[PDB]
Amino acid sequence: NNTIETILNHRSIRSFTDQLLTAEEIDTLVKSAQAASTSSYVQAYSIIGVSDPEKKRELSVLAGNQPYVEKNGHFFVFCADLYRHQQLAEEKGEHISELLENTEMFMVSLIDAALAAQNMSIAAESMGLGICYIGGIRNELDKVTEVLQTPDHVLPLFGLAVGHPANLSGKKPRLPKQAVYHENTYNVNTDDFRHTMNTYDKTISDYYRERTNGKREETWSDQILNFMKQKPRTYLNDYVKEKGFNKN
Amino acid sequence: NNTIETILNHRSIRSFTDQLLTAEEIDTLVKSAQAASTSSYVQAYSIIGVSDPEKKRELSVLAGNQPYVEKNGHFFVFCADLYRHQQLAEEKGEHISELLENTEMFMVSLIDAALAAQNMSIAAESMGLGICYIGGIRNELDKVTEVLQTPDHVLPLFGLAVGHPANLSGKKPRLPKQAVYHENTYNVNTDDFRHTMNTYDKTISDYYRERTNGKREETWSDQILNFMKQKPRTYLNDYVKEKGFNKN
Ligand SMILES: Cc1cc2nc3c(=O)[nH]c(=O)nc-3n(C[C@H](O)[C@H](O)[C@H](O)COP(=O)(O)O)c2cc1C
Ligand SMILES: Cc1cc2nc3c(=O)[nH]c(=O)nc-3n(C[C@H](O)[C@H](O)[C@H](O)COP(=O)(O)O)c2cc1C
Ligand SMILES: [Cl-]
Ligand SMILES: [Cl-]
Repeated sequence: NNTIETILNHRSIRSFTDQLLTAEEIDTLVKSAQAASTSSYVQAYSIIGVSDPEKKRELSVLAGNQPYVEKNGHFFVFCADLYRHQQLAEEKGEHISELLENTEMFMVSLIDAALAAQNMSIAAESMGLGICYIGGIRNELDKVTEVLQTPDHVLPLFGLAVGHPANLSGKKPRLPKQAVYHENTYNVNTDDFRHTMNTYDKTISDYYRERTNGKREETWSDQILNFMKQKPRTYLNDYVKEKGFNKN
Repeated sequence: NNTIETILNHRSIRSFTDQLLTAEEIDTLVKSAQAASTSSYVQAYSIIGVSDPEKKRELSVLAGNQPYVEKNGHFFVFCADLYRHQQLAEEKGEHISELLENTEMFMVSLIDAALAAQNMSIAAESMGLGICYIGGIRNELDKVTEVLQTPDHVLPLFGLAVGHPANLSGKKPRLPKQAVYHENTYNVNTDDFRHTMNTYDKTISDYYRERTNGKREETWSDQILNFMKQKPRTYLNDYVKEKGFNKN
């Protein structure tokens, strides 16, 4: 069907026209996001739509100079949100902050926000729009919270750049099915692991050779390890706790 | 748009027929899940397809006796996976074990797994199948990791029950748009908060009154307050660290 074709056709779009999203398109994207399943009906997230040129610019800089954060149809910031729940309880004369600060609630809010974001992404892609997630905002969350004026119990997780593509780019191959999908138990067989990872590394190296006309030939395992041990964002261990999450 | 109609039509399905998913349907669902965006191309997740009757039964018990975990077309378990990355590093003489233990990588893997799960959910719903996320497996993760034989740096997050619906249930109203969506900065205005929460509380109380015919009239505030005061899964603060996540 058309939905599965749209899902499988996905690629990140990093080049957009200057055509802004309409209020109707933004409305549809937000409603689509909200329609996602939510743990215990908590809906533990918020979406900040950034259209202010100065704020889009600041976020682009904080994200590591990503121009598709400024130049797009709209920039959405997905947040883990337990502030709604804190304030909801204060209205009833209750002061429940300690209950919102454990690892369980941090997992709940991150998963809720991510399911909503992926619904927005599929909805945007079905309309012929392009998307790109922006985790780069996590380089400087203290400054991002100042740009967005987010209160305590609110954690920006990533942005989502949405717009009319100026360049369609191309699809990136995913891990072989047998690396990701396991039947009944997790497959720890070393021979199986080496065979799948060798095959994938060759697929990726060939992909870069083809895409760059021989200019790049890196494997997936070399690429992922190179970037993992770079800007590790260790400050988040304490910073998330400062915002009221994942404590103890 | 058909995709958007499917997204907006979502409701959790908790009653399935005994018709199992075909190998082709499972293949399509897995490929759909893999097609989601992934932070730095890391694909930090694994999907365990549980078809073994004894394992589906154990997981339904561990999830708090949820029969739709056992009786469905297939039961998928979504895991945060940094074991793939640890093993790739080991086979190259690199050491990233400490970085895979930080908050940043825990967020990366939780988000990657959730985006994949929501792609699978939309793909399943577009085929006329029903889905239900199962976070209940987090009640006893030590026993869940034994059922699934997951190694270190692998964390089961939630299950996803997929199948042919035996009962279509009904939609649950979501928060008003103004409660979740903010323009440029987070809206902390108390009057705005009270007005939106009062409106939602009435929508929800009216919803339950119609759904149960006057026998249930709780507001969304009542329901969140009672959820918050529940038996907390506090053990996860230490348990996730035991699996090599969020050690910090
Ligand atoms: C991560 C996650 C975990 C969930 N875990 C469970 C569960 O264990 N049992 C269950 O019956 N529903 C579960 N749900 C379903 C939610 O209860 C449901 O999405 C919420 O009540 C909104 O209802 P709706 O999906 O029908 O719109 C979960 C949803 C999410 C997103
Ligand atoms: C949570 C998240 C954060 C991301 N952050 C960024 C980012 O800051 N900049 C960027 O250019 N791409 C970003 N991406 C896009 C990934 O790089 C991209 O999804 C991966 O390379 C696979 O490529 P594809 O999306 O084109 O299939 C992110 C993706 C996710 C899921
Ligand atoms: Cl990132
Ligand atoms: Cl749950």
